[PDB]
Formats: sequence, structure tokens, C-alpha cells
Amino acid sequence: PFPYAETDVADLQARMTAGELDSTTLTQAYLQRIAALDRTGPRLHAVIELNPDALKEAAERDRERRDGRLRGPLHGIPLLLKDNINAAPMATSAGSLALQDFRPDDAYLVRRLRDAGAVVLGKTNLSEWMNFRSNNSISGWSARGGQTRNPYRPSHSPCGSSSGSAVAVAANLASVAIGTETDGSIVCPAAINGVVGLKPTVGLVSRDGIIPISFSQDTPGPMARSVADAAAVLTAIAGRDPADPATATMPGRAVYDYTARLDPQGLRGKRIGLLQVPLLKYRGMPPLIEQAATELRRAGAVVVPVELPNYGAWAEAERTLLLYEFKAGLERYFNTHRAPLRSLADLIAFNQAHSKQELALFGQELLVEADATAGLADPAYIRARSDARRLAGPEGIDAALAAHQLDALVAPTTGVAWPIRPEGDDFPGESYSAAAVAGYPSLTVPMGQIDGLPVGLLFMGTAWSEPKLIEMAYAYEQRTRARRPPHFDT
Repeated sequence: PFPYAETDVADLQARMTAGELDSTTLTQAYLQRIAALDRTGPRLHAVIELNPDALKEAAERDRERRDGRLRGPLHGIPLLLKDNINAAPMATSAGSLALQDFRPDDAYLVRRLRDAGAVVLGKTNLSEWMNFRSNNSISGWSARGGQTRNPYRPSHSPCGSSSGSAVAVAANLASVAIGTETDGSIVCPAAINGVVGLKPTVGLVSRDGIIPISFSQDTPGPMARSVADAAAVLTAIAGRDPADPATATMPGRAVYDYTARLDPQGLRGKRIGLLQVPLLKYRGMPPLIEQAATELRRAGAVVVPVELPNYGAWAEAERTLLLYEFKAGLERYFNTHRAPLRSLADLIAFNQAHSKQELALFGQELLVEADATAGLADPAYIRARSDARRLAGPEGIDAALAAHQLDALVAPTTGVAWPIRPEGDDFPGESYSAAAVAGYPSLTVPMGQIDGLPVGLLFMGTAWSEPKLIEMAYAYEQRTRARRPPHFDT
């Protein structure tokens, strides 16, 4: 029995405050569990690199605690970081062999987490290049990290690209983790691995020190077994950073503790739109989404059916903006952090020179396509960026919210995990693209399982609605508690 299985941040903090546990002992527990499950047994491959300073940091936090000098709710809490997020002295590789020895200084959000007292356990594997390398890619695979596996059923996909962070949290390999989303990359693997994932409004959390895809859509976000844990993490990482102009665009930026929004009455009087989307009829879904609507109502919410007409009509425009933004953003990142690659051409050339190890399972067609883009002054890009955002936000989520005076929209996040195959992902559908493309907050909470595989309930709101989304998600979670632990089905 793993003694800290399913234990919240608040409870770990309580055990430490009482002296029954400390950071060093807790960190040792996770390290030993990683040793037992990650590259042997079920071979989850969630962790791409351990932090050589993890135990040094744990010991520092415990020494501080013994002097009665705490940093807050995350003091001594071990967590994992997706390996597109800079954190010394580890590499930040995006899963690529080209960056296996590239060890840039801490990302802004990592500096914040460390000052908050969190212990960085290590980095987690991801779909190589945040799944922007090929349309034939296999989710959760990278050359440097191998194949991340779903702990519910290790033959099946963890989704991604925040694959290792989702898996690690679900399998109790750390307390909490950080992921990043461009479109789906937090909430998809969170849902698929039966955990909570929160993708904030773009700009709430700094993107500085993260290997980027999209200035318009990218955001880091917390991944955790519970909403309370996710809220604690968000409190620590939210804030303005002059390095990231997107964080200057937040109106009424105020010091805010999101754990104050953990109200079991948080759904009373709320109005929720149940999105009329194809995933409602996904095989096995109707009983779950029906039960979820019912539980929302039992918690005191009003739940009404709502359309988001032409859901996905931004797809073409989004693909275009991502290609352009990936080239421009990556090349800027490589320059800023003095990486050993400086261009997308360099990366493409590296991969061909290392084809046996990098290109054996699938190609790099999307890298090539992005590299072909003329740059950010192309009016085609400008129009695509503007169109995608307008369709998904003002004309999508906002129009639906306004027309029915709603606080949030909900839908099943995605379908269930699919077999890991050389052919690449057999993707079932999504309801998270609107929020990702709008740059608006979304949050997935476990709502049950189909055939023993987790499914999530996705909440979405307008820009800067995280406090309210968190209240509503928490109130839902507390009366359902639909997460079950994985048990590594064969």
C-alpha cells in the first residue's frame, strides 16, 4: 500500500505540520515509487529526468520548517514539471535528443514554485515537440523519454502532450504536476488519465522559459488528483511577468488565493450550459454525461442544453496560426536561451541526421510545414489568428454564455484512451478546442469511467473566470468523487 496515495496537498501539509511526515521522507517515498513503476513493472515512462537536487531541496524545506519558517501551502510539496518548462539543473528537451544536454535557467513559474516552497522532483515526458512534429505522431512518445503509458491500462494511450505529468499524478508519482496546453495538451491527458487539469486564460500565468508553440494559445497549468490541489498550484504560479507581454493584458490583476473558492455550495444558483456536441453520443458516454448533469442540478445549479453552432469552424485558421507561431516562437526561444539549435531548419536537419532514433516511428512533417511559413507579417497569418480567436471566443463561448445568461459551459472532455499503435493516435473527439483557441479558461474533472478507462467533465468560461470555474468544479467534484485509482489493467 502506498501510504500517500490519493492524499491532497492540504493533508500532506497537515501531516508535515504535525511532524508525522516531512519533505525529505515524502520525496523519498515518491522517488522509490518512481523506481518501482516508471522503467519497470508497468513501465509508465512518466519521468524523463529526475532532479539531482530534489533531496537537497527537500532537506532545505525541512530545515526551514524546523525553524518555524514556512513559505505557504506548497512548503515541502514535491511536484513534476513537463519537460518543455525550463528548470535548472535539469535539461529542458521537449523530448528531443537534440536538447538532451540543454539546461536553461528556471522558467518564471518555476521560480515562483520554488519560492513558494515546492520541491521539484524532476521533469516529465511529453509527446515530442508538444505533438507538433507530425500528424502521424503517437501521443506520449519521445526519442529521449520513450513511450509514456496510461496507468489504468498501460497498453493504452496517455494522450498528451502533457503525458507524463498526467500519468505521474494519476499514479501518485508526485503530489502535483505542471503541464502546458496549446490545444488539448493539459485537459486531454488529464481527462484520459482520470485527473484534474486546468488550462487558464492565456496571460494568467507567464509563458516565459517554456519551449513554445503559440504565443496566442500557449499556457502552463496545474495537473492534480483534486480541484483543491490544482487551485493551490494556480495560486502559486499566477502573476504578471514583464518578460511575457500576455500577462500585461489581464484587467484587474489582483493577489488571489484560489483555494478560497473551494466551496461545496459553489454550484448553488449557477447556470450551466450542457454543450450539444458529438461527444454526447460517444459510445458509453450518455449515462455518464446524463449523471453529471443530474449531479450538477443536485448541487443546486440550473443546467440547460446549449448549442455552440459550427463548433470547430476555427480549425483551419488555428492550424495556420500554429504553424506560423511555432516557427517564430521557437526560433526566438532558442535565441533567448542560447540553445544548441537556433532554427527550425537546424532541428529538421538534426532529426534527419538522427533518423534511426528520431524518425523511426513517424516523421516530422509539421516541422517542415511550419518552417515553410513566410513569417508573422504575412496577412494570411494575421487573418487566421484574428479569425480563430473571434470564432472561438466572442462568437463561440461568449455568444453561448451571453445568449443563455450562463456562468459556464460543460461537455465531456474527450473519449477514452485508445490502444498505443505504430499507426498513431485514433483520436475520438474533443470539446476543449474552443477554450484553447479562444485563450479562455477550461478545467476537466473526473466524471467516471467507460470500460475501466477515465472520462472527464470539462468546464469552460469566459476570460478570467477561473475563480468561478474552480468553485463550480469543486462543488461538482465533492459530491461525485468519480476519480478511482489506476490498477494497471492488462
